[PDB]
Amino acid sequence: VNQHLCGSHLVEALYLVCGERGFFYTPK
Amino acid sequence: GIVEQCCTSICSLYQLENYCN
Ligand SMILES: [Cl-]
Ligand SMILES: [Zn+2]
Repeated sequence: VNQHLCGSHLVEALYLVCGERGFFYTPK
Repeated sequence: GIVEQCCTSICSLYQLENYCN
């Protein structure tokens, strides 16, 4: 449970899932 | 948020689509 190490995995998975629609990443 | 929801427990592609634009 390191949000920082976890966060970097999440921004990468949101880039694949969201693709073309994009996303906002507020670490919030 | 998503850190809260997706870091303790594993979010699926389905759950993660919720954060898209
Ligand atoms: Cl890690
Ligand atoms: Zn890692």
